Amino acid sequence: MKVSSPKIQVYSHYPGEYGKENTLICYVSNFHPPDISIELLKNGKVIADAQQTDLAFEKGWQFHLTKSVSFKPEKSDEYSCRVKHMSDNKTIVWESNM
Amino acid sequence: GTHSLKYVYTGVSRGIDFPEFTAVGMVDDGQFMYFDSNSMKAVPKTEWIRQNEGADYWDRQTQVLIGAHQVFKDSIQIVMERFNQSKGVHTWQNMYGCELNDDGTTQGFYQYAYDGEDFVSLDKNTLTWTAANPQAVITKHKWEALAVAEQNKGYLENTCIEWLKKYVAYGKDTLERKVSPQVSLLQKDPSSPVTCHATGFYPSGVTITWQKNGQDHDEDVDLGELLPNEDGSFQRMSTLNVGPDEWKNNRFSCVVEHQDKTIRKTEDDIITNFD
Amino acid sequence: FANFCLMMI
Repeated sequence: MKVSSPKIQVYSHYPGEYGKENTLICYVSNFHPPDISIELLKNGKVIADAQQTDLAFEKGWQFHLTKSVSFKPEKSDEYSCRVKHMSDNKTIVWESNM
Repeated sequence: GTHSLKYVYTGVSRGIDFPEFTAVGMVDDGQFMYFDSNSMKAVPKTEWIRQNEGADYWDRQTQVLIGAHQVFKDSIQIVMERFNQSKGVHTWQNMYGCELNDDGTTQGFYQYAYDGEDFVSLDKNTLTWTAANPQAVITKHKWEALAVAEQNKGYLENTCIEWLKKYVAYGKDTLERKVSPQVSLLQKDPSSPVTCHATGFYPSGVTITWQKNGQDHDEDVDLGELLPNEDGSFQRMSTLNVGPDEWKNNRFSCVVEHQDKTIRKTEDDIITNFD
Repeated sequence: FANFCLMMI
């Protein structure tokens, strides 16, 4: 048995223009074993009503999940995805590219 | 077009957060079915399956997967003992499926893994099971005595394809959809790199390129990975890192190609926050 | 439709 730690990618459906309705997406992939915690955060607080895909895996057997929620990014707000796999605890801040 | 039907089963021993057994079914890698051992019920995940199958279909699928759960419980117990692992969380996986190409030719696969590593794989040409390790060899011999390869080949080449054809007809408009990318040019700062962002497209294949003065430019380019959106569409981006001076002195553009059609963005299109 | 027939390893 070997652990495969998740690749974690945080992005928006559309370009992250301020004041525009959008979708915040955290794609968590390439991980084993399957038990995992994924949470989307606004200013460090868990965002309610986030949607998570059902557990699946690709060729090579590693698992992937997508967590997403509606959001409207503004100047003073920080968004992030916190992933807990095994005993690891990672937080990736959303970069707007804009 | 080519289409595929695939099932992915996940079995876990000793976990809390996840169920003992989870099954997902996909057409063209889009989920249409879910089952787990907590609900003990197979359920629809797309409008096209909902509109075209009902209680009888789902009762039958539920029954098959209750059986799969039972077999997965028994199987994982056996393999753990063979690796001398009586403690801790372990996983047992199965993926199988079929593809139908345009010529009406078909392909199929049937594979199992223990703790995310190959255990046995079907060779449906020789009707044998490839064992990845000594622990799998006992299974290889048992399955070859029980004609498991033959059954699995029968399923893949007949039953699987018959149902795939039905699903493709049910979901034709969705499965054959061609949605063009929405394309933007992004920049955080006038001196910063420029990102060509393409989103909302299906199928997933997209080509993003950069041009300088009407010629392909491959220097200082960083092509991002294909990424899934939340709604079954896809996105991808490429980033050009030349200086604001190189941008000033030349005519750079991004070209996004999808389904034999191209969209071009230039400096006049660049958007930014704060501005 | 899932394969009806499964055998334990």
